[PDB]
Amino acid sequence: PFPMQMAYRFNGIGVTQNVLYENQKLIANQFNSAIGKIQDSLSSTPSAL
Amino acid sequence: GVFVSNGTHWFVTQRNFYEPQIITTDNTFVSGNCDVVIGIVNNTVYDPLQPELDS
Ligand SMILES: *[C@@H]1O[C@H](CO)[C@@H](O)[C@H](O)[C@H]1NC(C)=O
Repeated sequence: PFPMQMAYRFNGIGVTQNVLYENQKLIANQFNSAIGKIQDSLSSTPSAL
Repeated sequence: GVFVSNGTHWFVTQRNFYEPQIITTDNTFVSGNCDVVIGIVNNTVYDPLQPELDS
C-alpha cells in the first residue's frame, strides 16, 4: 500500500514510521500541492526547458 | 518489519523475507493511541513479562 510504502521511505531518512501515519493527511496534501506547482512552473516561464 | 496476517492470526515479519513472528512488546514500539492512525486494526500484543509476573 502506498500509505505504507511512504513509511518505508520515511524510515530510510532517519524518521520513524509513526511520523507519517500520524500526519498522513497533512503529508498527502503537501505532496499534492507541490506537484501542482510543477505545471505552473513550466507553464509560467518558457525558459524551464 | 511489516505486520502480516494469514487470514486468521497476525504476525510481524522482516519486509524482505517471510519469517513470521509473534507480535510481542519487544517486536514493536508504541506511539500514541488508536485515533490518529488511518487503517489501524484491532489485535493483541503479547507481553513477555506476563509469565514472569504471574510466576
Ligand atoms: C480500503 O479501501 C476500501 C474500499 O472498499 C475501504 O472500504 C477501506 O476503508 C479501505 N481501508 C483502509 C485500511 O484504507
